[PDB]
Amino acid sequence: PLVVEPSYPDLVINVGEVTLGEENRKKLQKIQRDQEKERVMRAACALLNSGGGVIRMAKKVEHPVEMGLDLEQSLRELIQSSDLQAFFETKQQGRCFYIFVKSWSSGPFPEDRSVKPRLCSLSSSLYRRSETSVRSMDSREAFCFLKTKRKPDPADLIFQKDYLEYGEILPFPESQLVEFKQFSTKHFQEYVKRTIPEYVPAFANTGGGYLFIGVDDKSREVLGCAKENVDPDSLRRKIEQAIYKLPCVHFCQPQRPITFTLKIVNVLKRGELYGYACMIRVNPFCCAVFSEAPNSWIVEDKYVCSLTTEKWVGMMTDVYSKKGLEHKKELQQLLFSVPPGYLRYTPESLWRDLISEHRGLEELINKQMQPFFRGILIFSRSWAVDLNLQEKPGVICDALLIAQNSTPILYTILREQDAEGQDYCTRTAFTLKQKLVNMGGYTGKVCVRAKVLCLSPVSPMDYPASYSLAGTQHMEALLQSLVIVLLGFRSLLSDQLGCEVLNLLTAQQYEIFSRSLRKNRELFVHGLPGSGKTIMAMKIMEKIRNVFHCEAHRILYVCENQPLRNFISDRNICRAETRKTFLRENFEHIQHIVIDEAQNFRTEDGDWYGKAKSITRRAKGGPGILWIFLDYFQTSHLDCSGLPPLSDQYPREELTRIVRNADPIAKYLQKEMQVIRSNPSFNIPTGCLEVFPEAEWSQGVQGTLRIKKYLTVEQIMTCVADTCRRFFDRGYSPKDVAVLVSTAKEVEHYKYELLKAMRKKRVVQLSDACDMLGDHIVLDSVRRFSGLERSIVFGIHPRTADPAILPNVLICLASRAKQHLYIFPWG
Amino acid sequence: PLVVEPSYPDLVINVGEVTLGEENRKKLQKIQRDQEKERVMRAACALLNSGGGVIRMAKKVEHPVEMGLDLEQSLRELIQSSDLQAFFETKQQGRCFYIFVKSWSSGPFPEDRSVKPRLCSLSSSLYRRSETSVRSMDSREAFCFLKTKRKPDPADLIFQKDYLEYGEILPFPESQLVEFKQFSTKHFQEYVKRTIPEYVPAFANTGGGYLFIGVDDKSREVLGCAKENVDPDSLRRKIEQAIYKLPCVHFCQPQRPITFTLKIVNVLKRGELYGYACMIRVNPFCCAVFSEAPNSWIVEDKYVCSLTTEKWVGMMTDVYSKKGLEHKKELQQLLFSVPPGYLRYTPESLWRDLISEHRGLEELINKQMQPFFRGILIFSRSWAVDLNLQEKPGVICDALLIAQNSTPILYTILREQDAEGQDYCTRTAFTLKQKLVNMGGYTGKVCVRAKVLCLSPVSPMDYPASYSLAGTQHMEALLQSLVIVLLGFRSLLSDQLGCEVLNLLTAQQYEIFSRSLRKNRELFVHGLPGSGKTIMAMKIMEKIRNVFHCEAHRILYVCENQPLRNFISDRNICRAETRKTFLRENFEHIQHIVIDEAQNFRTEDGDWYGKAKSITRRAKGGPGILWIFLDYFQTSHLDCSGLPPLSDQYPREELTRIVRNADPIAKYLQKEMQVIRSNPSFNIPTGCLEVFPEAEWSQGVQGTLRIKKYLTVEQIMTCVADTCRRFFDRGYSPKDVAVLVSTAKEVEHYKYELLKAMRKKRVVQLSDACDMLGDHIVLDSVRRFSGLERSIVFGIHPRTADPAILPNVLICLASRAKQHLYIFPWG
RNA sequence: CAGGAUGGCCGAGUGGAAGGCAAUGGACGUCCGCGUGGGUUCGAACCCCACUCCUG
Ligand SMILES: [Mg+2]
Ligand SMILES: [Mg+2]
Ligand SMILES: [Mg+2]
Ligand SMILES: [Mg+2]
Ligand SMILES: [Mn+2]
Ligand SMILES: [Mn+2]
Ligand SMILES: [Mn+2]
Ligand SMILES: [Zn+2]
Ligand SMILES: [Zn+2]
Repeated sequence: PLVVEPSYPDLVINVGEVTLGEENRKKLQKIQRDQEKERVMRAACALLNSGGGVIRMAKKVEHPVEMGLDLEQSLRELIQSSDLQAFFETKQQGRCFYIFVKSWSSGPFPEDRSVKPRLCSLSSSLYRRSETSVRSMDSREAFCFLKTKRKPDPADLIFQKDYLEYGEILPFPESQLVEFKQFSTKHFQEYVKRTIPEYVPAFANTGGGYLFIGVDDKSREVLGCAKENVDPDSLRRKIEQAIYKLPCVHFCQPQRPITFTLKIVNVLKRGELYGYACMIRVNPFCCAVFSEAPNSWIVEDKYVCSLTTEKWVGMMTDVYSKKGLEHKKELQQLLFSVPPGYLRYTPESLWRDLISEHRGLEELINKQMQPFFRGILIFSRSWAVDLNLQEKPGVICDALLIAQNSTPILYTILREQDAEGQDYCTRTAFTLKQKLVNMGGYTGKVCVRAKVLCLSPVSPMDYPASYSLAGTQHMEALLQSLVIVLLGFRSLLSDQLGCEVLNLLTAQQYEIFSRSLRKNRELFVHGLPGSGKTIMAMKIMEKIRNVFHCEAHRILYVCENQPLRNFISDRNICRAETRKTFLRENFEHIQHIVIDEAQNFRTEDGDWYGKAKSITRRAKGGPGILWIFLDYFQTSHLDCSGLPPLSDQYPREELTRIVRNADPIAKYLQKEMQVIRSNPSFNIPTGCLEVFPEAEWSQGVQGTLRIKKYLTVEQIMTCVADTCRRFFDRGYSPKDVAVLVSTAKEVEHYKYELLKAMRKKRVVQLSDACDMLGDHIVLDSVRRFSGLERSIVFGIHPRTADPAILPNVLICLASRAKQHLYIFPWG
Repeated sequence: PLVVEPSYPDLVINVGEVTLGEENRKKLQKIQRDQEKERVMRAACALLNSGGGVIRMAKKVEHPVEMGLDLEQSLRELIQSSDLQAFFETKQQGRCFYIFVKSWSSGPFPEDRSVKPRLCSLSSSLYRRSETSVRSMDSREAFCFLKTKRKPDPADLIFQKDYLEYGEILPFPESQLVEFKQFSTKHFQEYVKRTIPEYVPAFANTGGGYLFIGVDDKSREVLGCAKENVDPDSLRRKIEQAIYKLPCVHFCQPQRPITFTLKIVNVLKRGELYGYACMIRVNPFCCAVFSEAPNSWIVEDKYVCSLTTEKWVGMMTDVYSKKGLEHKKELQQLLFSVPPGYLRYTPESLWRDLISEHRGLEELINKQMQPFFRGILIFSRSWAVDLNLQEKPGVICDALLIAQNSTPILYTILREQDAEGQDYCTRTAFTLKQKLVNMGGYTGKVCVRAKVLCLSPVSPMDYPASYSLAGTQHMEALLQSLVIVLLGFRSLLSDQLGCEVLNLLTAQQYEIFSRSLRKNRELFVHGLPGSGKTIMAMKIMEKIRNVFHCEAHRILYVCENQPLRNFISDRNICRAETRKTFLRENFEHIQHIVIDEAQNFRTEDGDWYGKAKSITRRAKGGPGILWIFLDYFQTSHLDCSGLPPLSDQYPREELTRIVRNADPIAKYLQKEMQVIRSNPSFNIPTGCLEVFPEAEWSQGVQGTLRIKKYLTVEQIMTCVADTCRRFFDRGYSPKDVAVLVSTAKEVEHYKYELLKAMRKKRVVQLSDACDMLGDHIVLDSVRRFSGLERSIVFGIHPRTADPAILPNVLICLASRAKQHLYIFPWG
């Protein structure tokens, strides 16, 4: 049998001894020739349907030899084309002959989903009557036939006769609906039995027809078979069993079997029984009928296995990150931008960390990368863990090289020499290549070379020249498949890609939203948790600058919280102030005013609404912009905020799409918002919670949500320290983490309790939410973090004095976390 | 040669006598067998490429015979599929055998446009190297190859030598880049000429390569050709001529010839010159190389012609309305709705006119239409003129029947029996079928039977049963194709379809516009001429009723003109009133107000805007809708309208897409808006007229725009009467016509002068603009007609006492015409 | 899982149209033709593939 060589970074199938050369194969006997051909074609079909690979075969001669015309032709029928160079390339070295196979189709959603078939096959076993002949459907024909089937006469006069006369001329020829057969006196039953499988499916698949056995083909005379040599009852029984053995596949209800009418009719000669003639009328079958199981092969686990009929039909009719597939080009240009003229190392933080920890690693990698002048080298603590494989102790780092004039190379750097290091690297490279094809949807010729390196002081297969990354197009396509592969797993680069995906969704929704600047002056933007409200605000003020040509000091931003102002101020897109400062100072030169988290404002200090109206309505070029963003789900107090009554907040814009949180956190917010809807506070307007998110909107960005309870403060704090340590070891920056507590009066306690448990994890620097830019974990209260967001969030003991306010705290917390959220409730 | 028979409503090719039956064709000489096969395949390819048809061949025997396996296989190769039934159906009677051919590709923009080639071919004459062999590309392979070409070794060490030793075993086999050929023993130069086209194109098309002539294909020995047999220089000249004779096609510049290296090297035997060996190195060619002209055929006018190389490549690499194709389904359901269980006559106006003008026509049609229990019978004065053919005097009407269980039939009615009637009907039916396929994109099997009838006192081909319209699906598909066919011609049904296309475009724009209802209470809608402002107003009243659940009488519509008021009132979607009635009567019961044509309002009677604000913002269910539709290009007076300043008209919506006028009228409006902008009115703010129509927007609906200047008033009115008569004869109801004069005072003068001529055309009654729903022509002034539309508009002497309004009056006139506009300016 | 098919008839021919009952397939010395259609080869009745019918 055929099995995959286990020690390679690719699917390598060894088919054994094969006779190569046209003359040598001709000198063979037909049996040996066809058996070797079937072995090679099984290997080729399996590799085509399993992501490509290599076929290895030993050849009996030492000098170069051509493949052979029959092998050539079988490959041509396999790919349904004369372009062998596109899918098959051959090398030979001494006694070994290699065929390198490319994948037939790549990815879960190929561009050709409804155009080209899912599988290559040796045969589809689907037959249809093609005029006066029965023909087999190739892969394309069977694909179209199944696609059609899955969508939601004079012969009958003879058929009605009870008996036939010997020598009776039938008036019709063989045609699209009729077939004649005559068989020997000795082997009639066996011939009928071997006839059924080839004609009954052909009639069934194409519109039915009549099959007459006992009629001469040339003279159309009825002859039958002598009574002494046929038992009509046995013949009918065998015919029915024969028809019903046929594998039928359905796409409909009811799923009835193949329908037909069968008649064994006496043939009378001069008024006496000469013999019997068999007559079959086959109705049009509602679905596809196979004569036998399709001859298609696939590599699963480690064996070349044939696809069953149902599995074949399923593939032929029918995490995978759809947003990654959509944005692959933007994501690749953001993260894996291929440089001109120099080799890039990514991610830089992890690279610097590694070369600091391990002396001489810089020199090792630099001496190893001398050949490659242009490309990208992608580092990781362990690509095996990145790809959901097991971790191997002793691995310093793994690097993936994607450079010009070279194949992809996956390096494994070892602190000390090890024999199993090569096996680990080979497994990682095989997984990476199989994912780049099957999951990343790469359609070119790809191979990943596994090369182990050691810091302390079976040959690799040589692929054709076409497998080298010729230039920018190939490098960019491979990196765009790597993006899709990474977005299906959890890792540092996967999370960076998720962040950029969230940014792209925010950009799309802002492009939709920003068209309201020409259509409104007063606008009340009602956003939902994680709807990008603040990003939309900032981008709108940039747009106001661009459109009205007014300078930044002439645009005012007003918010409730000092951390949020401080964040907004550094952008330099405005003058940014707090509600109290706005009420106090003078802003008569301001033309445009933008107000954020208005639901958190208060009426005690003054009429901020009226002040904003007075300032804006005075603008020379007509009234200025006055946009008031707010979110009632994120209310933080039980008093009126000075906003106008609900009915008076017009015109409006609703930001209902969650674009700033990963899928787990988004679903968490959607679940929790029902809790607020079930019991809104008395001060909240009656009908302002009727806003609902877009029904089918999803982000397709992976994240982490975890709730741990019954734990003491020490246990919470050690768990936070451990998680931060793991993230930083993997390569996450500290500025991706923020610790949010219930109230400021607990912030000073938790800061000390956190330095206590984090001094054991080798980072002793924190800060409040007023110094976001610093590379350090932010510890602050949930409320003071309003309008801010961090990739990793640790929510500690949500708490408030009044249950009337308690419901909104959990949402106001979870909305701050982009990807990873850890909550520690009381228990 | 092959010629299309002229007396049929379809493409019929008579290929003469052909031997049919496998047993009969096996008795022929191969030469005759192949010639008959070539004739039939030429006919089939021409019909496939020309929209389908019938192949007529006389058969030499009386009894039914199968087509033959060689013919079947050639057809299978032709369509690249075993599904012959999809395209070819055969019927035979007596000594005649017919093959009915379906079109391969249909329509100007097929759905498979980039998936399948447009042409079927007998041979593409494109070859490529496949490892050791040269294969010809079929239609699909050549299509993909041309697409790829269009989108923007040790053998060298043998080629480097200047001589070879007889019997030398070359150290490499035949491969993708190497071919070995021996010299023929009889005609060496002719053999070389024969072989160069076989192998040079294959190398050139894919990667080039080496062709060794004089090398044993099996032993790889060098043999050459004896010096006494060939002249090396003559051989070189002939080879160069053969290579440069190869057809080539380019998708690039420079368009360079085939680049190759040719070496004639001495073959030495024991040191003495034995003969010559020929080596050609073929560099890869930038584009496609043919061995000869492609073997593709098409019907040109009435000759079955072959496509040239460049013409074939042009077809393979690549009025046709687009909106008709887009909306075919809805347009068909609107006009050509196929009813259940009865036969429908359309258009009913024309049907009634015909049966009133002609006695017994009702009996003729009804007695001819007895068999057809369901379908649609589409009437016209002359389908020939509808299809841009020449009219025939004596034709009463033409009816196109599309019924269940029947092929399409085109009926031609004559008053008196005529010999040319059958020819006229046949030509019309042939044109209609060719249009349904090549222009309407029908992909099924279609035939239009031509039948001639008369009031006063060549057999048709019997098509297969698959050409009958089996039910709703086929009837709908054919009628949807007829919609696209009609939309490309000027006719009554074409104009009706254009009207419905404009309605669908306006529905799309309203779907975009209507979501603003949830987001605004006060809104100013600034529409451009022909932007559908009034239609938006009506539909938004409907949506206000729907979404606020208030009774229709609670919604108020206020306009400036009594005709518009009435045209809105009769629809019961709201209460409609004038400004002069609004400012006086009691409207406290009103909740919501929609104001239209606000730019024409006046302040002399009161503060209409203040009253509207007061009524709306006091409403019992909170502040109600107050939307003010206005259009400054359509200003009718130079005074203040009472609208709030431009700076205060917010929130603001703009309707910039012209969706109410055909393409010529729209272009006229767009051009006149430039004059308006050049000289704006003084009573209008500076900024409003800076709203510009969508630059890239087009309607895709045909119409008439004609300016008839220097006419006198009597000539103007005679022309108007004549044009009205032509329209009414063609089938337009009079209520599609509006006659607009400069001002209301000249209404009576122009009306008297109108009747003075119109009473000669057998229509007497006219209608006022206050009775738009009448079945009579509307004569009124441009100002009084604002807000109303009709298909045909006659503009008489557009002028104003103060020329400052002259720019506005032309647009106020043109915007009223949906499809046909006739302007009669002053001398 | 295999095998046959040759000229009017019987039949010899497996890579440079016998014979037997003056010719004795055909198109225009070239080419087609040995069941039909293709392929390889300088060269096919002869080698390879598909198909037709029948036979083990
Ligand atoms: Mg014989
Ligand atoms: Mg023999
Ligand atoms: Mg033959
Ligand atoms: Mg020959
Ligand atoms: Mn048959
Ligand atoms: Mn048969
Ligand atoms: Mn060769
Ligand atoms: Zn079924
Ligand atoms: Zn070119």
